[PDB]
Amino acid sequence: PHSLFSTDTDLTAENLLRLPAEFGCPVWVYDAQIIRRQIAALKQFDVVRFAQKACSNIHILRLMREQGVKVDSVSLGEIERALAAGYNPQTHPDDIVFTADVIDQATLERVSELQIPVNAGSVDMLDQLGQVSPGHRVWLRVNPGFGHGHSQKTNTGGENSKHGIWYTDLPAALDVIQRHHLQLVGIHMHIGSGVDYAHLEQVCGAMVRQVIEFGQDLQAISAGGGLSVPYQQGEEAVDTEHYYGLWNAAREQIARHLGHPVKLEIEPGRFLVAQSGVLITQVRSVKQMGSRHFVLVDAGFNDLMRPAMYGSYHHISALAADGRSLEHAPTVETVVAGPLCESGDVFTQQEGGNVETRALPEVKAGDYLVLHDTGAYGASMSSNYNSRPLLPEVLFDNGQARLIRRRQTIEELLALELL
Amino acid sequence: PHSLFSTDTDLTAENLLRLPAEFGCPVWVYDAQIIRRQIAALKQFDVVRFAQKACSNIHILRLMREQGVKVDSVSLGEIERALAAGYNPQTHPDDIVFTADVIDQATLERVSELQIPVNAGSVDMLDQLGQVSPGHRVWLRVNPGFGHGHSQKTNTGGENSKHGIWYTDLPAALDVIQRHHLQLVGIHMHIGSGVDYAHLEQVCGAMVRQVIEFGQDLQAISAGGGLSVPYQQGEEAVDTEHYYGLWNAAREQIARHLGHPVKLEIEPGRFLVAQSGVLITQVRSVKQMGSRHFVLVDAGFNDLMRPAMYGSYHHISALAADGRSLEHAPTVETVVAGPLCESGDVFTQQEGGNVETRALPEVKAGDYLVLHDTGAYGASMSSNYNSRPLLPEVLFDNGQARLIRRRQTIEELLALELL
Ligand SMILES: *Cc1c(COP(=O)(O)O)cnc(C)c1O
Ligand SMILES: *Cc1c(COP(=O)(O)O)cnc(C)c1O
Ligand SMILES: N[C@@H](CCCC[NH3+])C(=O)O
Ligand SMILES: N[C@@H](CCCC[NH3+])C(=O)O
Repeated sequence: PHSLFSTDTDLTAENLLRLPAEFGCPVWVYDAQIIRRQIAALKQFDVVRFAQKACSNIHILRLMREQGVKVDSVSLGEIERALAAGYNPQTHPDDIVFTADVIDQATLERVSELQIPVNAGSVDMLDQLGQVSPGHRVWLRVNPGFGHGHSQKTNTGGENSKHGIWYTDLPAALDVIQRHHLQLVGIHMHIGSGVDYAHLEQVCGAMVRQVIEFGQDLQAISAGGGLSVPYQQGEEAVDTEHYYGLWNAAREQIARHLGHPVKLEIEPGRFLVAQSGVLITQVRSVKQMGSRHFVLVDAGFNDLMRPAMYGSYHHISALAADGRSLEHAPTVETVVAGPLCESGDVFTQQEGGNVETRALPEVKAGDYLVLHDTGAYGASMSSNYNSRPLLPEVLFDNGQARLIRRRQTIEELLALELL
Repeated sequence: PHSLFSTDTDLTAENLLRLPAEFGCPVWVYDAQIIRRQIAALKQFDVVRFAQKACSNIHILRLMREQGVKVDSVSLGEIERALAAGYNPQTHPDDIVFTADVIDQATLERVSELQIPVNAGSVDMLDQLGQVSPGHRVWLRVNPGFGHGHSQKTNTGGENSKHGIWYTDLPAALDVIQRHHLQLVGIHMHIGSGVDYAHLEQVCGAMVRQVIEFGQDLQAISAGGGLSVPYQQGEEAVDTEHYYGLWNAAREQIARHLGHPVKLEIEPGRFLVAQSGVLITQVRSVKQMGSRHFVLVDAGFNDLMRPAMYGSYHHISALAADGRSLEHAPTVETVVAGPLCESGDVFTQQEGGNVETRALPEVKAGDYLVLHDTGAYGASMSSNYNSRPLLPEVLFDNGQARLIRRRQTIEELLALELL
């Protein structure tokens, strides 16, 4: 992550300390210039299609669109978000793609009505779309027979994944395409390689193989997402030129097979937005539990779910309430936890649930903690567990912080029940 | 769980098949008479205080109150929910207790204003309350030095838990009580024993020991929650008389020490409400992935989080769309998964993430699946991940189904961003 004192960005110690007083706490903060920087790193690709499930605020989608980035929707709600951010299927038919393994009635009606291209991840879904919208423009998401990581576990590919059309089911997919006269626009894979370039080349090689074997004309291919970001000190950042090298080479073999140019999309979520965001939360209780030193804040797993759900590491900094630097202060092994009435509400824990400590300055109630690199799958995963409201979101653009989401209210949630 | 054909309750195969057509899908369904039955099983206790974080709908809180059950709030949102359900601190001061390890400014103002008794789980929180509301009526949540289950992991007790005042910090708690003239109402523990009666007796014994050592007068003690329910075929249900035997014995030793009657609360969440609820979801895509048979529905981990988060088992039944019984139909080992664009969106997985199968009738798109025993920590944990809206909730009371929560809308979530 970034240092709050080194800061070239707007995410400095001084800027962050003042935010809670103005906008409330806890609160999500993003730096627009960090998103623009991530977008620029993928300028070689023909299309950068943001996976908006990583960070869906409509103002951040507007910023993507401003920069020429298109958008992937995985639900009806995300379609409406893309439309509110100014994407427009009537004038630009490929600015929104609807991607999923399933499609429901309302979404079928919406994609048919607006003619939003559909990336189908199951043969059934392709058939349901085709039956109500003959000749629809589609993509095929293919599961190439393998995923990433432990392969017994829930996966983005392989047999223990729900995602995409199994590669040997392609002929049946073609029958459905032919039955409803569907128009094949492209073939897509989303597996995710991070910085494992050998794995990435297997995905690239599988796309070439499968596209060529399928033997259908198409206009584009997609590399999917899965670019990693270094959440921890010293980890390696993605080399985008290397990603481009490998996927462009795959696109070129395909284009040569087809006898015409083939567009190349990349569909990052995390890479574009993770490092741009932080979460500011106030220390409320500090206590000793046997040999553990506990620091409890006012944000919990309903706000940032990653650590509780996956054991995700997020760098943590402390900000003194009075503003004195804690840059060189002595540290104490600290367990950081939330306000929820649930045992799993601990930000410093490993995959599997083991509690762990973090070297941190010795804060007191009133001080703040900053959780770094929460731009991706932070606010987007939030829940209302413990009847806690969606937090406010703030966007920095060259020194100026602006509210891009107001705090949700308990009244708005009760309105659902006061019928 | 219950059989959809054996059904004495309203949760039958016929009743459930019709619900989605009337109220939408997916949808949470509860049977009021099952909650009343669970409440009746704890009639020996002086007070049954519902942990509303297990199932917070205000109509279900109203039903609790109707039955003489009081309520525990763990956030400001839950306080407002209790007030909307008709609980009233002005006339009945102990009908709502605010319980947590942390307290924020807005909650401090609300509990001071309404004089809602506070169950403090950190010395800092007790001090913050006392400073703004001298003489407030409080409980002390004590961590007795041990939890339940793997003790390296995030816990309800022990040193790897954020919950409650460490038992050796009691003297400091007393200093704070004395400084602000706080009025000690009771002492509480929430560890959770399920059907492990030997562990339960350790908790009971710790409460006696700690209350007597602390040496302060009080009016009540609480056993906390943690009564288990048998999610799987053949598991053992709680013996409430056994729970009462052990806690009443602890209450009696304490009452004898104090020289006057001491009230006994129990604070169940899951036990009261889990088996009363189901989740109905439609099959949308059925596919073969290598050697796995996948059945994807329209509800996902944002709706029911348990399996993805913990590997929780929830019984699954299938309902044919045309209504023919699938009671004796042949089964196929099936992996059941959701619509989300996330690999972890699989309902049939073990703790740790391993995909597993479930013997189920061979459904097709259009058929429905029922997830059993989702009354507790189902709707209450829901999120808006993938821009998916909170689901509708339906309450059965003697054969009649009524809407107790309308489906949230994407417009209501966008209203937070259209400033
Ligand atoms: C989540 C998702 C992505 C984004 O994945 P990241 O790791 O955030 O880049 C891209 N494409 C699809 C189809 C997805 O579901
Ligand atoms: C969650 C919680 C409960 C309820 O636990 P269950 O297992 O659902 O009975 C009771 N008391 C407190 C203080 C809680 O946080
Ligand atoms: N959410 C947890 C319940 C924790 C309750 C602790 N008070 C579960 O579903 O098992
Ligand atoms: N929620 C997951 C991201 C999954 C993205 C898959 N398209 C995480 O925070 O790591």
